[PDB]
Amino acid sequence: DSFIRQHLRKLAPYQPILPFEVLSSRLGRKPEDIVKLDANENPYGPPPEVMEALGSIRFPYVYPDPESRRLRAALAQDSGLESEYILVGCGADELIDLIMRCVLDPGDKIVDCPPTFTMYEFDAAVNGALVIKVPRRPDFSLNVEQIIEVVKQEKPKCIFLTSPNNPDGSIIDDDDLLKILELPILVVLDEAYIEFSTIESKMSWVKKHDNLIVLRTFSKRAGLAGLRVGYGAFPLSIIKYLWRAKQPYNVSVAAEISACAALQNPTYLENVKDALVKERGRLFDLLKAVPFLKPFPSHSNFILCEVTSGVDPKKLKEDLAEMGVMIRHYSNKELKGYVRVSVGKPEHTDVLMNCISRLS
Amino acid sequence: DSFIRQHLRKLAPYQPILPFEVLSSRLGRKPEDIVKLDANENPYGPPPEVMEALGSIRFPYVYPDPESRRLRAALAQDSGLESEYILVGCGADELIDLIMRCVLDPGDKIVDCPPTFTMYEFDAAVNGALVIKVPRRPDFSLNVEQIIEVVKQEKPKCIFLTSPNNPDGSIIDDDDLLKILELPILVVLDEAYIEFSTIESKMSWVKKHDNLIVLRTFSKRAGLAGLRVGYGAFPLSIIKYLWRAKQPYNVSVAAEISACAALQNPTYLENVKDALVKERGRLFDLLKAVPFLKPFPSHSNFILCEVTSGVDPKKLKEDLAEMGVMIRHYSNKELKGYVRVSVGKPEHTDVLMNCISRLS
Ligand code: NA
Ligand code: NA
Repeated sequence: DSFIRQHLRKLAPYQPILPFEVLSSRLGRKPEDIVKLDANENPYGPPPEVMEALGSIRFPYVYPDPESRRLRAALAQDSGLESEYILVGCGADELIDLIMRCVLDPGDKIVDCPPTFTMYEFDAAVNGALVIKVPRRPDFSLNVEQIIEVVKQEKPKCIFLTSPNNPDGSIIDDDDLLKILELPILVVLDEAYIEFSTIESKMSWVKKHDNLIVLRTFSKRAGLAGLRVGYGAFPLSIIKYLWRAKQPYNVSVAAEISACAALQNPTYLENVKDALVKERGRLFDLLKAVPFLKPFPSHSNFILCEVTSGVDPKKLKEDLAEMGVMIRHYSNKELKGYVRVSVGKPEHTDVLMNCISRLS
Repeated sequence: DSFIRQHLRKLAPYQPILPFEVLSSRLGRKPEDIVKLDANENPYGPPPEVMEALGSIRFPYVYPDPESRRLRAALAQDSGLESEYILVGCGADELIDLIMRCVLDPGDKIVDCPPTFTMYEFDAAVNGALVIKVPRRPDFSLNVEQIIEVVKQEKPKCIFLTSPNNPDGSIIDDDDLLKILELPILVVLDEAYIEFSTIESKMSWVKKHDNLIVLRTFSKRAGLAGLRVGYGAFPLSIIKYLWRAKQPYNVSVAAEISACAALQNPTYLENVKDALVKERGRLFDLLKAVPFLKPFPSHSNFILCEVTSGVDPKKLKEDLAEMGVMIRHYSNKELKGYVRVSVGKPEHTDVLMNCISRLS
């Protein structure tokens, strides 16, 4: 006997990560003495305009703009896409869930391509949808032929596709995306890490494909993960319904103000992106030399390593955490054989390699 | 054709209110010269500790605590209820929707007692639930006998009950609430405005009633509407399921930091509440003298007026907006005959009354 819906009674929970203040208690270290490479956060922080704006919020006691129109105007200029195509969310996480709750009736089907962002499987479960897993190949590329086959057989309503992918950082070729867009399915391209690549954003494609959505975030390159602000490009025929169903005030005044302030400093954003891309190469080479790690090529701000040579990947992550360095390990069957190392400052890499050298 | 779920194609949108920056552009007035009494916001703002904390956020680039445990510890101290019973939301709005998402399959029934908070109807529609209406009496009291009868007839899953109610401010007495708690239904008591009354919060009652949830907010008395932080008390048998389905990071770092900072100044919170309660009495007497307004007694930070004597309520609100004063009008059938006036500073009341005189 419970008021809870049946499909939620055995829901597998999401496995989130924990911030510095909580880690400090668990690890017995001050925050400045913890190297945190488990959530793809930008260790340089956001542009200095952000903390100046956050400290001078004029109307914290007034509800935010339900249309986030100031930020959407800035995103229209930034992206080259008109503001009528743009929604802002409490993170891109809000938009992932919003799409599912507006498109998937209970029992509808969604395609997922693991190993990938585990939020898609979680959100599908919360929304009562049924996941069709079409695994990526060993090089993390999409199996386009099998996607076509399952779409024909089972008529799923949507597919989420990360590029650069989390957790390996590989990109989806234009021709693969175009082949999938020919299918009668809603395609959600998640460009959370696109700024770390030389590939252009496909936001503009939504004007030519009424079955494409493109999602973006301020949480990674822009250094605003704590403030919860993301956005996306949507076809006009979809966005009109999403506006009606979207919660009025999930995008806070701090979120809108911080994102607008970050966009005032393109030089800072480019410089921190370039520093992280440079360190990614140095980190890759250092990890490759470790005998029990096999890193994969990446276009993001993280490097995935297969853990080899009989080394226990979970124990590796736990041992490193005890030494003060956090990397990411997932328990999902598709991911548990890897660890994912975010790119930080050069000194963060140096601490990680020092800790690796003292293992066992 | 459309990817959007069928039930959302006919969805009536929520009617939100708009912040000072948007009103300034629409009305052609500086924010200083707009008197904003339409959203129950606290014009004094939050305690000074809030701006000091927001300007010194250490980790804006790091995800927030998915468990909001620091704030929950502070709320345990404030409420006398252990932290295991407490969830924090991106506003109480998040918790209202979370409860419905977790309890209502499409077609499940929810009881509503209008005239009341229109977010319950909106969220029921977004979630695909069926509303069972039991209107309040003309004095805004619940028709308890009719609730009992309709629960037997329709077998609903839950009921939301606001006290002090929005939009009139009346309280639900203990005898009536206990009678409803005897029913086989989940009862959600919305205490958004309880601090403006002399009635104690019923958060502690969740320990003796596993079909009671009590919701609260920082948006009103505490002056944090823009930061999006609310909370509630939940039975342990329910909260374990809600934790699993709750989005991991909707409560931002700014929300948790600002709420914790506000709780550090109970003197300020009490003083601003007392100033607003004092002005509520002055406003009530002034509105009562207006020949075409009939105010209702209130325990909140707003006063509802029936618009009488043939005066158009919508035109009244629009005429006042053209003079620089915003009050609340709803198009809903049960609400369109009234206007709702929030309690502000004394000077705000004085501007309102000047504008009312200019329409008489
Ligand atoms: Na190696
Ligand atoms: Na009167």
